[PDB]
Amino acid sequence: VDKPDYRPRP
Amino acid sequence: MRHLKSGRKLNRHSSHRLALYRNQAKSLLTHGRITTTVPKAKELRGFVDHLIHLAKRGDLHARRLVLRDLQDVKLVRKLFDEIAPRYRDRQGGYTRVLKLAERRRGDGAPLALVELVE
Amino acid sequence: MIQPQTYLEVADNTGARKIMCIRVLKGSNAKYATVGDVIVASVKEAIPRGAVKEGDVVKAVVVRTKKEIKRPDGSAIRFDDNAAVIINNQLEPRGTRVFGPVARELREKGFMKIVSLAPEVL
Amino acid sequence: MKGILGVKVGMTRIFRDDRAVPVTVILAGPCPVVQRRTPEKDGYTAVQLGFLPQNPKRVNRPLKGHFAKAGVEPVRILREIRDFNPEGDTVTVEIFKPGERVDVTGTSKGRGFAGVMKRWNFAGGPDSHGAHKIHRHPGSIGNRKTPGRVYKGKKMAGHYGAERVTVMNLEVVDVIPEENLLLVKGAVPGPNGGLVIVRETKKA
Amino acid sequence: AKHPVPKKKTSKARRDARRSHHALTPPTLVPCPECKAMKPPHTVCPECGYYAGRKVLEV
Amino acid sequence: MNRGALIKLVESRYVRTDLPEFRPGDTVRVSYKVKEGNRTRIQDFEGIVIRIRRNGFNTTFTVRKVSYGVGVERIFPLHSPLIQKIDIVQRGRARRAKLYFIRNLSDREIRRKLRADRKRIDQDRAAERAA
RNA sequence: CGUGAGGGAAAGGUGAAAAGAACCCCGGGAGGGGAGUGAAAUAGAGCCUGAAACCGUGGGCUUACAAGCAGUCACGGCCCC
RNA sequence: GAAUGCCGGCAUGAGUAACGAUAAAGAGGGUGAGAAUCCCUCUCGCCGUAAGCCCAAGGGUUCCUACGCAAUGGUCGUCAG
RNA sequence: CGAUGUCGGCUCGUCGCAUCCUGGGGCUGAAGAAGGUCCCAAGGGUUGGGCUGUUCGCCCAUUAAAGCGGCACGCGAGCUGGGUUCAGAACGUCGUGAGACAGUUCGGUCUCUAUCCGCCACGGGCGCAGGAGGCUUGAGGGGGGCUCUUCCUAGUACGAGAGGACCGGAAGGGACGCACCUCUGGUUUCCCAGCUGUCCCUCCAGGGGCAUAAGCUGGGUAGCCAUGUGCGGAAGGGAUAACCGCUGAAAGCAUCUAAGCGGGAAGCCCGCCCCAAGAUGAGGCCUCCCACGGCAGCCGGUAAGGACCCGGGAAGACCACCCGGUGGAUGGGCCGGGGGUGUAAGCGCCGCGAGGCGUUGAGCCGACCGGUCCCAAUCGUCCGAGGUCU
Ligand SMILES: [Mg+2]
Ligand SMILES: [Mg+2]
Ligand SMILES: [Mg+2]
Ligand SMILES: [Mg+2]
Ligand SMILES: [Mg+2]
Ligand SMILES: [Mg+2]
Ligand SMILES: [Mg+2]
Ligand SMILES: [Mg+2]
Ligand SMILES: [Mg+2]
Ligand SMILES: [Mg+2]
Ligand SMILES: [Mg+2]
Ligand SMILES: [Mg+2]
Ligand SMILES: [Mg+2]
Ligand SMILES: [Mg+2]
Ligand SMILES: [Mg+2]
Ligand SMILES: [Mg+2]
Ligand SMILES: [Mg+2]
Ligand SMILES: [Mg+2]
Ligand SMILES: [Mg+2]
Ligand SMILES: [Mg+2]
Ligand SMILES: [Mg+2]
Ligand SMILES: [Mg+2]
Ligand SMILES: [Mg+2]
Ligand SMILES: [Mg+2]
Ligand SMILES: [Mg+2]
Ligand SMILES: [Mg+2]
Ligand SMILES: [Mg+2]
Ligand SMILES: [Mg+2]
Ligand SMILES: [Mg+2]
Ligand SMILES: [Mg+2]
Ligand SMILES: [Mg+2]
Ligand SMILES: [Mg+2]
Ligand SMILES: [Mg+2]
Ligand SMILES: [Mg+2]
Ligand SMILES: [Mg+2]
Ligand SMILES: [Mg+2]
Ligand SMILES: [Mg+2]
Ligand SMILES: [Mg+2]
Ligand SMILES: [Mg+2]
Ligand SMILES: [Mg+2]
Ligand SMILES: [Mg+2]
Ligand SMILES: [Mg+2]
Ligand SMILES: [Mg+2]
Ligand SMILES: [Mg+2]
Ligand SMILES: [Mg+2]
Ligand SMILES: [Mg+2]
Ligand SMILES: [Mg+2]
Ligand SMILES: [Mg+2]
Ligand SMILES: [Mg+2]
Ligand SMILES: [Mg+2]
Ligand SMILES: [Mg+2]
Ligand SMILES: [Mg+2]
Ligand SMILES: [Mg+2]
Ligand SMILES: [Mg+2]
Ligand SMILES: [Mg+2]
Ligand SMILES: [Mg+2]
Ligand SMILES: [Mg+2]
Ligand SMILES: [Mg+2]
Ligand SMILES: [Mg+2]
Ligand SMILES: [Mg+2]
Ligand SMILES: [Mg+2]
Ligand SMILES: [Mg+2]
Ligand SMILES: [Mg+2]
Ligand SMILES: [Mg+2]
Ligand SMILES: [Mg+2]
Ligand SMILES: [Mg+2]
Ligand SMILES: [Mg+2]
Ligand SMILES: [Mg+2]
Ligand SMILES: [Mg+2]
Ligand SMILES: [Mg+2]
Ligand SMILES: [Mg+2]
Ligand SMILES: [Mg+2]
Ligand SMILES: [Mg+2]
Ligand SMILES: [Mg+2]
Ligand SMILES: [Mg+2]
Ligand SMILES: [Mg+2]
Ligand SMILES: [Mg+2]
Ligand SMILES: [Mg+2]
Ligand SMILES: [Mg+2]
Ligand SMILES: [Mg+2]
Ligand SMILES: [Mg+2]
Ligand SMILES: [Mg+2]
Ligand SMILES: [Mg+2]
Ligand SMILES: [Mg+2]
Ligand SMILES: [Mg+2]
Ligand SMILES: [Mg+2]
Ligand SMILES: [Mg+2]
Ligand SMILES: [Mg+2]
Ligand SMILES: [Mg+2]
Ligand SMILES: [Mg+2]
Ligand SMILES: [Mg+2]
Ligand SMILES: [Mg+2]
Ligand SMILES: [Mg+2]
Ligand SMILES: [Mg+2]
Ligand SMILES: [Mg+2]
Ligand SMILES: [Mg+2]
Ligand SMILES: [Mg+2]
Ligand SMILES: [Mg+2]
Ligand SMILES: [Mg+2]
Ligand SMILES: [Mg+2]
Ligand SMILES: [Mg+2]
Ligand SMILES: [Mg+2]
Ligand SMILES: [Mg+2]
Ligand SMILES: [Mg+2]
Ligand SMILES: [Mg+2]
Ligand SMILES: [Mg+2]
Ligand SMILES: [Mg+2]
Ligand SMILES: [Mg+2]
Ligand SMILES: [Mg+2]
Ligand SMILES: [Mg+2]
Ligand SMILES: [Mg+2]
Ligand SMILES: [Mg+2]
Ligand SMILES: [Mg+2]
Ligand SMILES: [Mg+2]
Ligand SMILES: [Mg+2]
Ligand SMILES: [Mg+2]
Ligand SMILES: [Mg+2]
Ligand SMILES: [Mg+2]
Ligand SMILES: [Mg+2]
Ligand SMILES: [Mg+2]
Ligand SMILES: [Mg+2]
Ligand SMILES: [Mg+2]
Ligand SMILES: [Mg+2]
Ligand SMILES: [Mg+2]
Ligand SMILES: [Mg+2]
Ligand SMILES: [Mg+2]
Ligand SMILES: [Mg+2]
Ligand SMILES: [Mg+2]
Ligand SMILES: [Mg+2]
Ligand SMILES: [Mg+2]
Ligand SMILES: [Mg+2]
Ligand SMILES: [Mg+2]
Ligand SMILES: [Mg+2]
Ligand SMILES: [Mg+2]
Ligand SMILES: [Mg+2]
Ligand SMILES: [Mg+2]
Ligand SMILES: [Mg+2]
Ligand SMILES: [Mg+2]
Ligand SMILES: [Mg+2]
Ligand SMILES: [Mg+2]
Ligand SMILES: [Mg+2]
Ligand SMILES: [Mg+2]
Ligand SMILES: [Mg+2]
Ligand SMILES: [Mg+2]
Ligand SMILES: [Mg+2]
Ligand SMILES: [Mg+2]
Ligand SMILES: [Mg+2]
Ligand SMILES: [Mg+2]
Ligand SMILES: [Mg+2]
Ligand SMILES: [Mg+2]
Ligand SMILES: [Mg+2]
Ligand SMILES: [Mg+2]
Ligand SMILES: [Mg+2]
Ligand SMILES: [Mg+2]
Ligand SMILES: [Mg+2]
Ligand SMILES: [Mg+2]
Ligand SMILES: [Mg+2]
Ligand SMILES: [Mg+2]
Ligand SMILES: [Mg+2]
Ligand SMILES: [Mg+2]
Ligand SMILES: [Mg+2]
Ligand SMILES: [Mg+2]
Ligand SMILES: [Mg+2]
Ligand SMILES: [Mg+2]
Ligand SMILES: [Mg+2]
Ligand SMILES: [Mg+2]
Ligand SMILES: [Mg+2]
Ligand SMILES: [Mg+2]
Ligand SMILES: [Mg+2]
Ligand SMILES: [Mg+2]
Ligand SMILES: [Mg+2]
Ligand SMILES: [Mg+2]
Ligand SMILES: [Mg+2]
Ligand SMILES: [Mg+2]
Ligand SMILES: [Mg+2]
Ligand SMILES: [Mg+2]
Ligand SMILES: [Mg+2]
Ligand SMILES: [Mg+2]
Ligand SMILES: [Mg+2]
Ligand SMILES: [Mg+2]
Ligand SMILES: [Mg+2]
Ligand SMILES: [Mg+2]
Ligand SMILES: [Mg+2]
Ligand SMILES: [Mg+2]
Ligand SMILES: [Mg+2]
Ligand SMILES: [Mg+2]
Ligand SMILES: [Mg+2]
Ligand SMILES: [Mg+2]
Ligand SMILES: [Mg+2]
Ligand SMILES: [Mg+2]
Ligand SMILES: [Mg+2]
Ligand SMILES: [Mg+2]
Ligand SMILES: [Mg+2]
Ligand SMILES: [Mg+2]
Ligand SMILES: [Mg+2]
Ligand SMILES: [Mg+2]
Ligand SMILES: [Mg+2]
Ligand SMILES: [Mg+2]
Ligand SMILES: [Mg+2]
Ligand SMILES: [Mg+2]
Ligand SMILES: [Mg+2]
Ligand SMILES: [Mg+2]
Ligand SMILES: [Mg+2]
Ligand SMILES: [Zn+2]
Repeated sequence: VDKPDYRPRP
Repeated sequence: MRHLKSGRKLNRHSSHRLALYRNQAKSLLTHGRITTTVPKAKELRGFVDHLIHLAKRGDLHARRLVLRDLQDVKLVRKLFDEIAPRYRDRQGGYTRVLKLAERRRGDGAPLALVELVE
Repeated sequence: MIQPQTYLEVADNTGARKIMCIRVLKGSNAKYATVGDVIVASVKEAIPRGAVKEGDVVKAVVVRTKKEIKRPDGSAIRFDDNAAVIINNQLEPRGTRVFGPVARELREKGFMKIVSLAPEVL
Repeated sequence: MKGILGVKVGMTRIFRDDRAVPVTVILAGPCPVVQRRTPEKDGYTAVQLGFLPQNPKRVNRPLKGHFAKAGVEPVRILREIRDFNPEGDTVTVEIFKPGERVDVTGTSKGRGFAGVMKRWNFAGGPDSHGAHKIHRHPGSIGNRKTPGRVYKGKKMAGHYGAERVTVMNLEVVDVIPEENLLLVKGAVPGPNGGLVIVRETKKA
Repeated sequence: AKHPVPKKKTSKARRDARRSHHALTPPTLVPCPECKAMKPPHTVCPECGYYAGRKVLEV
Repeated sequence: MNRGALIKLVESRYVRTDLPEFRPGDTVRVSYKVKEGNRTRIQDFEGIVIRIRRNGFNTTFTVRKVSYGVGVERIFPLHSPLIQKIDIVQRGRARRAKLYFIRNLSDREIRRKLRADRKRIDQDRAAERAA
């Protein structure tokens, strides 16, 4: 299920 | 795996290993005795033995073969005229390898002498 | 060793020239078809006004292959191409001649009609 | 439950009814029985067999005693066959007739430290499309916090081969008693020269 | 990778337990039968130059 | 023990000496026992031998021919009981042990690369002078 | 250190007196061991005192079927006064 | 006793990663307390629109010779910017 | 919130069972074959492809089947990075604007080093009351566990016909697994040949280096290998599930049950294969040494035996394992065979010549199968019982 990134990429 | 494979690699690619043996042959055939590391000595035996055996054959063919590896025309002549003759009746085993007792300081490498036999 | 995507020459006169395997009909999950096996195929190239036409999904029996088949007598045979004869659901050629040799293996597998029409059987 | 010790000599094929039969040739005879294990004495039943003659110069004193008590000249290998009790004081290939089916046990060839693709036929990683230094790696080895550990027995890299392997139900193709040869159809664990055990098969 | 790193300092007991296998074994030496000086077996004696009963090298 | 000798020993019962010598390049006809229905018959396979792998009793040789437009290669054990006879039909002179390169050559091109081995032909005729 | 404006450290103590260790020994040297100086030299210049973390040698007790915030209470064994 | 405190010292990771282009080394002789590593010779390999040569910047004695090897040199060192 | 990396994919599994298939079964509006429905059953199996970032889904071609879920929507110190969340840019749209959107569009930095636990492998130590060399028992554990088609029975039972069996018996497959290398098919860094440029040896001829860490090309032994070969899943015994009974009261009938007995699954236990006595509950058998000196203890020399060292090994990262150490075939050489290459150099002949022909299946020649003491495994050293008590 697509849900949004809660963290950004490192 | 290495199952029944013959040949050291001595941490050299193909052309360097070959040069290593030829240069070692020229040196050994030249001085009669040299010192190296044990494993290099152990591979020199065969490499040189074949060249001596070829010298025992004496033909022109044999000379031209020996000259692929040894290249020095005088050196071969020494091999053919002085060396091969002392082994007319010896059947292989023209070289001997004896291990030295002292390791090399800078790297602890074990040494051995390799020499042409009596 | 025919597999989905493999192109085969068609060695009959159905008018199909080239078929591309899309399935090997040998059980649930076979990786390869060899001589005597039945594939399902797409017709990728045919000549005008034959029985079959480009686009058709047909069945064909593989009749010679470039990977060599081995035999119980210790020999093996190998052909220069991979070829199949197009058949109907009862293993009978939909064509009426078959060109080039075919592998004897076809016979023991009940492709008599094809084996007989073949100029040579090796 | 007959059995015998022997060495794998090598493979070829023979022709039998217009058929190529791939075979491994085993030198089997002759095996002096050197101890019998008995229910009274030992708690079970079997035959310690010896095989290939040994230089007495190399046989220590405890071994010599064991051989002596059998009136058996020293031999390089001792191995038992279970639930076998030959009438003779010597076992030879004759205990097998062509047609019989056997199980052969060998020590398999040693692959040493094996990766996961050779040991377990893992699929490894892509060779392109971005795979980064993982072409022969195993992938995941677990879940997350539950269970937080790796299963005992998880297939991983490590030593592989030089193991006891028993291939089963091989046909006896021929037996050449005059040379102590047993010809078994198919393949037998281990290298040529390796020791093997040939038993009556347990399949029906 | 994500840069692994020790989670706790290793205790002295643990470090030293790891070195439980670190002891050198002393050189294996045998007497030279000509000059009785200790030396490695299978080597030409560096004291006297002998090996296999004979004079192999100037020492 | 001698493991090599023992294999040769197992193999001796099946070895053949009744077949003619031939080389890569030679054209050869192999008459081969073949099973069909319900009988067995002899089929001849005639072509250039493009390979002979040697391994004593296990040497095999490969013969290539063109049959109704399609190339065919057959691989025969040299000691196979199914070979009835082999007839040398021509001697070709190759410069190579393995002749796979002819798989891509035209019939004209092959004939130009594999000329008649005039020496081994002469040699062949000089035998075939009997008592 | 910073192109520059500018930033900007660490670093004190032999002994009353140099009497700062002639000479010998091992060692290429460094270093040490004797000899000598001094009230004192683990005050010897890497110098007053010389804590602690940390590293070691030697000794006592202990430990390879055991489950641990490492202690605590109890009993027993061994070693010491 | 804690401020991801400040300053200093010393641990852990660990005899671990690494020792900086995969152009490549081998032997004999010399020197020396000590030599894979310094000198010499022969053999081998690499660059050669350079990895050769000459100028300008910048650098500032690094040049040459003698005597040295604590440290600097990613090892060694008798050698050396 | 002094950071619990987030969708999809890959890899690797493991579990649940509300079972997709395969096995067992009751009911059926079950003639048969095929179905429906429920029950038991988690051992195994559960395909390849087009679309899309997709999960999902649709579709093609198959299948016994193409199951659904959990494991931080399992798995980014394991990979990916197509998707969504940064900065660029554009469309639509909203906003005067700067800009904006649970819209669209193209682009866009994913960290060499594992301390602890855990996992795969391998050792070192000590123990297993004398010390040793062998051979073993198997507590316990792991591995495996799939299935189809055809033919016979028989075109029989059943059926107006089409269609079409139970039971029993054969043969042949798919996928998977372990082993193997005879064959087939790879590789084979120098085993052979051919070839170009250049430098060189020595002018010719013949050769050597370099062109890759093989210059290129054609081949290729052993080895390691799959696309190749052999074999495996069982059989069989035991106990069961659902379900079917026998005998049988309570309850004069009936009842598989309350006493008792039977049948009954791919499942369960055994059976097969592998590990396995640190199984500290440290097992057993066979053989060998021996009751040595000085003071259940210490020190010393030995015994059987062991290690060290060496030559090696289809054993191997080191370690370990195995073989051998001159009473020797362990490696190296040499010889013979195999095997590869494919007819060396030199000479003779023919040709103006490039070349050609003969000598010649020549010459060269790794590892394979062997022989042979020519070379080297010289010479040796050190450990190691004296057997506690009822
Ligand atoms: Mg490798
Ligand atoms: Mg070998
Ligand atoms: Mg090797
Ligand atoms: Mg080599
Ligand atoms: Mg090197
Ligand atoms: Mg290296
Ligand atoms: Mg190389
Ligand atoms: Mg080179
Ligand atoms: Mg090169
Ligand atoms: Mg050789
Ligand atoms: Mg030696
Ligand atoms: Mg040594
Ligand atoms: Mg040095
Ligand atoms: Mg169209
Ligand atoms: Mg065994
Ligand atoms: Mg191995
Ligand atoms: Mg792997
Ligand atoms: Mg495997
Ligand atoms: Mg594989
Ligand atoms: Mg894959
Ligand atoms: Mg792959
Ligand atoms: Mg990919
Ligand atoms: Mg990347
Ligand atoms: Mg990569
Ligand atoms: Mg995660
Ligand atoms: Mg847990
Ligand atoms: Mg192992
Ligand atoms: Mg027979
Ligand atoms: Mg083998
Ligand atoms: Mg990472
Ligand atoms: Mg990491
Ligand atoms: Mg990375
Ligand atoms: Mg890692
Ligand atoms: Mg790291
Ligand atoms: Mg940490
Ligand atoms: Mg510490
Ligand atoms: Mg400590
Ligand atoms: Mg530790
Ligand atoms: Mg053989
Ligand atoms: Mg015909
Ligand atoms: Mg600045
Ligand atoms: Mg400045
Ligand atoms: Mg400032
Ligand atoms: Mg300050
Ligand atoms: Mg003062
Ligand atoms: Mg003062
Ligand atoms: Mg002095
Ligand atoms: Mg001095
Ligand atoms: Mg001094
Ligand atoms: Mg001193
Ligand atoms: Mg002093
Ligand atoms: Mg005084
Ligand atoms: Mg006082
Ligand atoms: Mg004091
Ligand atoms: Mg003081
Ligand atoms: Mg101080
Ligand atoms: Mg003071
Ligand atoms: Mg002080
Ligand atoms: Mg102090
Ligand atoms: Mg202190
Ligand atoms: Mg202590
Ligand atoms: Mg316990
Ligand atoms: Mg205890
Ligand atoms: Mg307590
Ligand atoms: Mg109490
Ligand atoms: Mg506080
Ligand atoms: Mg901190
Ligand atoms: Mg900090
Ligand atoms: Mg701080
Ligand atoms: Mg503080
Ligand atoms: Mg601070
Ligand atoms: Mg600090
Ligand atoms: Mg440290
Ligand atoms: Mg280390
Ligand atoms: Mg580490
Ligand atoms: Mg490491
Ligand atoms: Mg590291
Ligand atoms: Mg670095
Ligand atoms: Mg390293
Ligand atoms: Mg460097
Ligand atoms: Mg380097
Ligand atoms: Mg490179
Ligand atoms: Mg020198
Ligand atoms: Mg040096
Ligand atoms: Mg030095
Ligand atoms: Mg030198
Ligand atoms: Mg260097
Ligand atoms: Mg120099
Ligand atoms: Mg260049
Ligand atoms: Mg130039
Ligand atoms: Mg400067
Ligand atoms: Mg200066
Ligand atoms: Mg100058
Ligand atoms: Mg100067
Ligand atoms: Mg200078
Ligand atoms: Mg100087
Ligand atoms: Mg210095
Ligand atoms: Mg220095
Ligand atoms: Mg120095
Ligand atoms: Mg100075
Ligand atoms: Mg330095
Ligand atoms: Mg230095
Ligand atoms: Mg540096
Ligand atoms: Mg000097
Ligand atoms: Mg310098
Ligand atoms: Mg948070
Ligand atoms: Mg935190
Ligand atoms: Mg953090
Ligand atoms: Mg985390
Ligand atoms: Mg994400
Ligand atoms: Mg799952
Ligand atoms: Mg259920
Ligand atoms: Mg069913
Ligand atoms: Mg029915
Ligand atoms: Mg019906
Ligand atoms: Mg039903
Ligand atoms: Mg299941
Ligand atoms: Mg399960
Ligand atoms: Mg499942
Ligand atoms: Mg497409
Ligand atoms: Mg797709
Ligand atoms: Mg999709
Ligand atoms: Mg969708
Ligand atoms: Mg079905
Ligand atoms: Mg699908
Ligand atoms: Mg969720
Ligand atoms: Mg997840
Ligand atoms: Mg999932
Ligand atoms: Mg994830
Ligand atoms: Mg990542
Ligand atoms: Mg992911
Ligand atoms: Mg993770
Ligand atoms: Mg992580
Ligand atoms: Mg993590
Ligand atoms: Mg991975
Ligand atoms: Mg996109
Ligand atoms: Mg989207
Ligand atoms: Mg952007
Ligand atoms: Mg954007
Ligand atoms: Mg736009
Ligand atoms: Mg607009
Ligand atoms: Mg809007
Ligand atoms: Mg507006
Ligand atoms: Mg507007
Ligand atoms: Mg771009
Ligand atoms: Mg985008
Ligand atoms: Mg993106
Ligand atoms: Mg990356
Ligand atoms: Mg660790
Ligand atoms: Mg832990
Ligand atoms: Mg152990
Ligand atoms: Mg151990
Ligand atoms: Mg027992
Ligand atoms: Mg058990
Ligand atoms: Mg246990
Ligand atoms: Mg019928
Ligand atoms: Mg009827
Ligand atoms: Mg089957
Ligand atoms: Mg072979
Ligand atoms: Mg092969
Ligand atoms: Mg083969
Ligand atoms: Mg092949
Ligand atoms: Mg060569
Ligand atoms: Mg070359
Ligand atoms: Mg050239
Ligand atoms: Mg020339
Ligand atoms: Mg050059
Ligand atoms: Mg060059
Ligand atoms: Mg190069
Ligand atoms: Mg190239
Ligand atoms: Mg080319
Ligand atoms: Mg090839
Ligand atoms: Mg090649
Ligand atoms: Mg090969
Ligand atoms: Mg395969
Ligand atoms: Mg059963
Ligand atoms: Mg009833
Ligand atoms: Mg009743
Ligand atoms: Mg009633
Ligand atoms: Mg009852
Ligand atoms: Mg019952
Ligand atoms: Mg019943
Ligand atoms: Mg039952
Ligand atoms: Mg079954
Ligand atoms: Mg066992
Ligand atoms: Mg035990
Ligand atoms: Mg055991
Ligand atoms: Mg227990
Ligand atoms: Mg025991
Ligand atoms: Mg050893
Ligand atoms: Mg070794
Ligand atoms: Mg031994
Ligand atoms: Mg000895
Ligand atoms: Mg030998
Ligand atoms: Mg030999
Ligand atoms: Mg031969
Ligand atoms: Mg040959
Ligand atoms: Mg010729
Ligand atoms: Mg010639
Ligand atoms: Mg002329
Ligand atoms: Mg030969
Ligand atoms: Mg002899
Ligand atoms: Mg000695
Ligand atoms: Zn000496």
